[PDB]
Amino acid sequence: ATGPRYKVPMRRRREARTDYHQRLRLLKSGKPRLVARKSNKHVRAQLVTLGPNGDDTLASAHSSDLAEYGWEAPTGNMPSAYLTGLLAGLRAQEAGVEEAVLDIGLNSPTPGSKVFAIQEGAIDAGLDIPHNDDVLADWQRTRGAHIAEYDEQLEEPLYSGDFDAADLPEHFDELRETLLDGDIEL
Amino acid sequence: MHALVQLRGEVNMHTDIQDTLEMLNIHHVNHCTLVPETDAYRGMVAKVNDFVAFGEPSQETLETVLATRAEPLEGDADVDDEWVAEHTDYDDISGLAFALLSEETTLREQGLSPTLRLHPPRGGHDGVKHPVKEGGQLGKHDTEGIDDLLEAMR
Amino acid sequence: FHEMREPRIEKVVVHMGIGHANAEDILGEITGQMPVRTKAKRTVGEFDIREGDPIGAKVTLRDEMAEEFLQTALPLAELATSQFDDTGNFSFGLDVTVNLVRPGYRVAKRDKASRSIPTKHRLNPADAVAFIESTYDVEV
Amino acid sequence: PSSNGPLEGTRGKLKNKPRDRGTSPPQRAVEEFDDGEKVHLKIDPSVPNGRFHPRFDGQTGTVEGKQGDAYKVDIVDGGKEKTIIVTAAHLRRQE
Amino acid sequence: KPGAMYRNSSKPAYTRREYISGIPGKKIAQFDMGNNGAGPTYPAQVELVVEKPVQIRHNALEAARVAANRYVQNSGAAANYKFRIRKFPFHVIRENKDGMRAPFGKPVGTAARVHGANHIFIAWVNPDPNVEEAWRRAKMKVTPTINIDSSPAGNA
RNA sequence: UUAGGCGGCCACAGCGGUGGGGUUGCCUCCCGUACCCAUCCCGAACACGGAAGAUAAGCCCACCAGCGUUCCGGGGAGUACUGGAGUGCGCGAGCCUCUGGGAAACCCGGUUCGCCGCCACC
RNA sequence: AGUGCAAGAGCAAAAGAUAGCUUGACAGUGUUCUUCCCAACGAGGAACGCUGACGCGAAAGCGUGGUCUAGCGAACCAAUU
RNA sequence: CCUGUCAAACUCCAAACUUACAGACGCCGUUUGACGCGGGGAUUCCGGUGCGCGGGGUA
Ligand SMILES: [Cl-]
Ligand SMILES: [Cl-]
Ligand SMILES: [Mg+2]
Ligand SMILES: [Mg+2]
Ligand SMILES: [Mg+2]
Ligand SMILES: [Mg+2]
Ligand SMILES: [Mg+2]
Ligand SMILES: [Mg+2]
Ligand SMILES: [Mg+2]
Ligand SMILES: [Mg+2]
Ligand SMILES: [Mg+2]
Ligand code: NA
Ligand code: NA
Ligand code: NA
Ligand code: NA
Ligand code: NA
Ligand code: NA
Repeated sequence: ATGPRYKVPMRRRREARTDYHQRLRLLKSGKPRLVARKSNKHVRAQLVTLGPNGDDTLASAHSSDLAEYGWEAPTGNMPSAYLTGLLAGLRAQEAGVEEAVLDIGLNSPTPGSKVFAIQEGAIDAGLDIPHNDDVLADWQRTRGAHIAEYDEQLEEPLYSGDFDAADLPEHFDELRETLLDGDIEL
Repeated sequence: MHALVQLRGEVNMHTDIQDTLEMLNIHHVNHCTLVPETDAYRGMVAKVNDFVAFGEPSQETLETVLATRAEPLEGDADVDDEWVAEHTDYDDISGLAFALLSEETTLREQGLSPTLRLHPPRGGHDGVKHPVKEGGQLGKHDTEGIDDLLEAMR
Repeated sequence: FHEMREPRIEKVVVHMGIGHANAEDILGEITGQMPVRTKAKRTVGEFDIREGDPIGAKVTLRDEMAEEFLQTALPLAELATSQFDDTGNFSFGLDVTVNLVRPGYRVAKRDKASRSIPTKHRLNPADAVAFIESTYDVEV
Repeated sequence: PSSNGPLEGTRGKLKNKPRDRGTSPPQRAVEEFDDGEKVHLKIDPSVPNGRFHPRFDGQTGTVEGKQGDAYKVDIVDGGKEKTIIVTAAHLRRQE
Repeated sequence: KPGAMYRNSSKPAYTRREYISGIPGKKIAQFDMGNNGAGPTYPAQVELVVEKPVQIRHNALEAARVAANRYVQNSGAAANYKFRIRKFPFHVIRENKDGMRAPFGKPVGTAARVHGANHIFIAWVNPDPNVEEAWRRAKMKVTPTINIDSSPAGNA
């Protein structure tokens, strides 16, 4: 920028999207990465492998195409994340993928976070992934209990129209249950 | 195809230059060899450029020299039309000459020694301390230029 | 266009740059939340050679905590103009600084795909005076 | 030389041009080679580990097995056969 | 000491003051002479061109310059002309003043390296070339043979 | 790819600037703290929960060359330097010829305001 | 800028700073390079492994002292485990 | 802004050239056995000169 001697960062570093130091440590395993990403409204999970001209995504799942299986709830929450992880995990298994390492990009390793939920899902789908059980949420929160109880302090629906008034961690079970047998794209 | 004639001795000449002449089958002063005009061969003659005389000879001249100084891979045998015919693919010296010039074959391929051991130039040459452009006898020559040298060393 | 272009107060930093404290107490009551130590850098003649060393405190207030404070701070100040930032900030007073900016600031404060706010979208000294002046007082 | 350490006279070869300065791309530090492949040896100034003795910068050896994540490359120094322990970060496929 | 000892450019460039100390000051008084307030807005421009690469000790530079400018007072102390010596003595020179043991010499002076065909002096005059004479005297005190060259001046 | 995620090359992609775009796939800003989690003080950030509002930031799309960069034409320049050769020149420093290579600065005019891969997606 | 100390080199979501925690400055045994280009030669040094035991981290992983190149010592004898 | 100069321990640049590996031609080797391996015996470790590039030195 300033002159011939100036040093311009790698594009993905400028864009503040890729942590190259963590990337390298990740690639060390030689295993596929379970890319866990979030959006204000959605949660994505991809199983990426290394390629000659860039990464190769072998299996993925987005919180949006969750409805495609009977999801009638918001998609930016814990239960959402887990399921998206399980969905991607299953597709992953179908693709012949057996193991992977969790890549949470620029997110924080906070306990009970959604990326770990995504990791829990992928693991349950059958994917073998290096993890630590007590850094994950306590199932109930994954089910979405923390939100149901939050609506108990109602007075005004937590969900604008949406579905239900007191919400449903049960809807969660119905879905997980669904994903664990048959159905298309899995 | 160019005619190569060593005009300068081995004493004091770089070894990598002397080895090149040897890879081109010339191991003595006044010895001549025919070399295809290829990238590989071009580089070699360029490196030998200061101790040699080279250039494309005329059909006639090559014939004169082939007849006069060509030899079998082994032996005294004169390489005359009959020899050429009874030993090569061609029917006579002219046929062989043309093939060499058009770089279709080589002296070895036709059972001939790769070296035409010429005679010193009758009348003497233009000197081995300067190139042609300066009145000397070193370097690339004219077809008329080479012919004179080759004919004087017939 | 507007609504997302109109200024707002983002944190008000009240700090007492002492030279070695008991002062926190008043900051806590003047603001409403715990103060933070102020270590210093470099060794210097004001018998301030200690690198890591309490030498003052500060308090960053946000939202209501910031307004409810300025609703008494500002009144205790007169100044304006020249004493304003090139980014639409201003400090008066024990110091009390007011950082001002527009709606899309998080873009430059978050971790992922963060980015610097464009000069156009920055807050000018003038555009600042207006906002505040338009909130219980007068400029210059 | 006034000294005889490994980095003697390596001011040039172990320095980066101002623009190639900074952490290197991970792609090439994870590259995988097969036994028999020909690889060019060249230390990446930005990468600290997995290096080899600077005298070999420029060599082109033959990968022949590995040790840990490092590779074992066979080269010929002058007329002597040698084995170099080096990481992908400092290797490149020939051709 | 004779120029014979330093006029040749056969030694390495030796000018890094960060590794050399005790360098004698230069005897060259000025580099811009005449009306330096004015810019080259003159009709005629003559130059003194060195004809061989050599090393010119600051000694010779000063003597050469003085001898020329001191003479350019055929035009007067505040005359209308500007004189410029474009080279500076960057090359530090030594002398081994024990015999050939530990002979790296000690700094004794500086010199300027000039390559054949460069102009060491440039004067600017109105049609009044007394300067051509000022130079006959200047190349008199520097080692090489020289060429007095005129550039803007078709007023022959 | 009517806005996405992971990347490769790592400025041809930087710096600066103009114009355009969203009842929705969307991304954001945004709204909000019961929870998981969090600030040596602040739900600012991090984390979690969520859509009343917006396209003003970001982002995506189209474009501008003033600076920086990449490559090209013409000029500089077959100049500077240089591998090989010489009973060529020069008091010498050094130069010249033949042969094989061959630059940098700078000027003028073009180019460049990224390219490409995998996945997902009215 | 800083990174203990020459000089040169390396480093920015770090190899620097702050905080916290920790003792891998660990035992055993090797491969290789260096010492000694080429090309034989010891001590010493380094790189990279493995076996065992550990530290930290969600994890990939990192830790075979200090970002790299100086900071070193045979046989005999003694003391020590 | 304009204007005057430099670098063995400067570099936004940058040769000729030297150099690792591979293919091609050449030359060479398969009764003259190359490349290489193992063993016996040495001599040698005062060198000099020309040319090119040097560093020191008035030389
Ligand atoms: Cl994310
Ligand atoms: Cl090595
Ligand atoms: Mg015979
Ligand atoms: Mg006679
Ligand atoms: Mg004669
Ligand atoms: Mg060097
Ligand atoms: Mg807009
Ligand atoms: Mg280390
Ligand atoms: Mg003893
Ligand atoms: Mg003892
Ligand atoms: Mg060399
Ligand atoms: Na780098
Ligand atoms: Na003495
Ligand atoms: Na003279
Ligand atoms: Na403290
Ligand atoms: Na926008
Ligand atoms: Na050793």
